[PDB]
Amino acid sequence: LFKPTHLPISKPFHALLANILSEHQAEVVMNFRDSSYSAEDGGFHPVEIALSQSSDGQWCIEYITDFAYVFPELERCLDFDFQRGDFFTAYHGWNPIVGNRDARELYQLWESNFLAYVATEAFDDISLT
Repeated sequence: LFKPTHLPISKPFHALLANILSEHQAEVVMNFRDSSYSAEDGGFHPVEIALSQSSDGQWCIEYITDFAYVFPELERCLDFDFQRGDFFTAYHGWNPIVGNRDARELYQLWESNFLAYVATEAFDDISLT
């Protein structure tokens, strides 16, 4: 139903995505928010994920962005941009994803964390647009 990218996106992550699509279905942007998250209380970083519906029928993950407070505003914190083939961190800057090992480990850790947060209902506000 989703395929494919150069990062090891998990079956559980596809299942989360798949679930939220059809839950709403009965080009798309998902937002995950912890309404309590503040600049010096902490909480869980908001996450945005973008998907578009392919020509052949199956969905494509466009990008994944995790935002955090950095006078504080929300800045991209981690970004995995599949459309463009780049990832971002405030430390790493922009680097290509393909055969890149920092990208892989960073993504696996990010995704394991995010899936834990979701499964324990860390986000009181999940919207689809």
